[PDB]
Amino acid sequence: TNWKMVEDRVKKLADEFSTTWHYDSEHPYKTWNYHGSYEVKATGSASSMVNGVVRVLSKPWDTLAMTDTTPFGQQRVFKEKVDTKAPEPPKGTAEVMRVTAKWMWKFVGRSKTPRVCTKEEFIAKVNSHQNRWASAREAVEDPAFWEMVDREREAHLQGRCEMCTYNMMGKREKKMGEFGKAKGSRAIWYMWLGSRYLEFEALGFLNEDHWMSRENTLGGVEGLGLQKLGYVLRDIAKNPGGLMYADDTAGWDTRITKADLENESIVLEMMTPEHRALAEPLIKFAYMNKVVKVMRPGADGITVMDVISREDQRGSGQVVTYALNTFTNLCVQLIRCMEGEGLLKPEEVEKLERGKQRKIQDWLDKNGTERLASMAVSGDDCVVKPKDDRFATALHFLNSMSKIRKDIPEWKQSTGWRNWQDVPFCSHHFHELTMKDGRQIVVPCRHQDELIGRARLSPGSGWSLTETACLSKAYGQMWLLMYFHRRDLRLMANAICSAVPVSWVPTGRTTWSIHGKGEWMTTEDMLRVWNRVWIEENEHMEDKTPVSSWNDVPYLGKREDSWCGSLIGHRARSTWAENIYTPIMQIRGLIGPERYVDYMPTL
Ligand SMILES: [Zn+2]
Ligand SMILES: [Zn+2]
Repeated sequence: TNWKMVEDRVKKLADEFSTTWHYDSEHPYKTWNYHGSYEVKATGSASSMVNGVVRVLSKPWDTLAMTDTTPFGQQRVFKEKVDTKAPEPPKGTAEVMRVTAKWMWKFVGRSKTPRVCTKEEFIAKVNSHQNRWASAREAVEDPAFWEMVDREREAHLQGRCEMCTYNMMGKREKKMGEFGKAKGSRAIWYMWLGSRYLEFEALGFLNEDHWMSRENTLGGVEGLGLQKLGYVLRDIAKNPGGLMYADDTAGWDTRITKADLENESIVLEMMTPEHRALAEPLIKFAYMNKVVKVMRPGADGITVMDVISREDQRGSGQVVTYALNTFTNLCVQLIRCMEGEGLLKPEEVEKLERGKQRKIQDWLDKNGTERLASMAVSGDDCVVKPKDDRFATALHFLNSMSKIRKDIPEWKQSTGWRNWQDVPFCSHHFHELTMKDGRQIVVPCRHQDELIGRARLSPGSGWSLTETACLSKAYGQMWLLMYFHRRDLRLMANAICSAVPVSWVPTGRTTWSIHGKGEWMTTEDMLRVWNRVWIEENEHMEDKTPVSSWNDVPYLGKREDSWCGSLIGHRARSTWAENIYTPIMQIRGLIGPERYVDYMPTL
């Protein structure tokens, strides 16, 4: 019965594709109300090409379905993950969420004030990493494009919305898990570029002004690269409290309740009316009443496009998806801390006690800063060090908020970690190492099979040798900067760089995490970049003496490296390393004549 909100958007699609627009009574949508369907050509594929460069240089890992833009792929993820409704919080829980959100918004806005983002900033982003136009940069250079933005912006000021419709492109696996980089059914969403700017214009200040940064929220890690994250966990462990907990919420984006949207939407109260006049219509029309285009398999070998709507979820493609998820997750963990400390009873979920609203405010006013400082929240990933170990059994308000934990019974006690180095965070754990010179360094680490698996695969077909070589070099230089402590990766990274020409600039996408800042994507010597990253820019390195050679860069212990998937000690690797020059030359022959550098002697 939300037809009025989504009336204009559906009709525009229906009118534009009226020659094929129709109604399909056999649609499988359950939690989405279905409007109509029109025919489209099949877009995308399920072909994941193997990286020949990485393949020949990782022969022992030959023993070691990924990204489905196919219309069959889009429907499968929608049927299993997207098409669901998270239960709304009860009355008592909602007040707790509302009080926490108000306190957090006032806290995160203590020094920063909301502002409107200009098109010049948006033009800066598109130039720095389509139906009529064929390029994003070409569109922003067209005055006709900005007219479409203006007319749609005028509609928002008039209380209307016509073009802010989402596109369900398909699936992109969330994690690289068991092996081969295959885990997670994450849904990727695309939206029109004009709507992207209007969203950026109204809510871009959350990202551009770093509202979720650690110096602002005290619990967020926004803007911190993977190198900085390790020291954060060690610093949290220095604080008093109990064990460290890192619980994943299964389908977090699909479990964003309508109360969560409302609680995040009270930032408009901190904005100027002129700014609110632009942001208020957008949140109501784009987030709170979505219009989504999904391809569905059809009969006679034809593909069809559906138009549907809902009210609650998070689009996962919203420009402030990460920032809003960090805000709500920080609120969720703070609420669970209150239940663990006895402030919130399991019965107060249905109805809060008499004075337990100002008392919650009192607890946040006193313990909010201290509790947040012992948290590390990146989107839906979280690490919390609570006051005591009663936090493990404080599952009532957590499950009431539909933030059900992943791969665990609903009411089974959560288990914490005794050593901060074992705590998972952003698909990584962190090891503490002592260098040859005696200095200590905290490094990110994850199972080696996951790292090799993603490099071996390339998105789509039609890859040239030059393109797939630069992507391989990007993986190799990334390994040297982040995973230098892994013996197999360091040897394999040099092998790629020895096989790939020196002058070639690395390209491609080697990481999906927002914490991958791509310092490895330069042609500068990685040893020089390594000194800048881990010594010069390292706030936890008082002694700024630079490292003079790669041999001074430490490895993990053979016990800790073997535990995390290294193939040292196996006969297969011993042969692989001894004869590593043979695969290097084969790639050089295939590429052709060029200038190269041999990096094996540096090992
Ligand atoms: Zn709109
Ligand atoms: Zn490890």
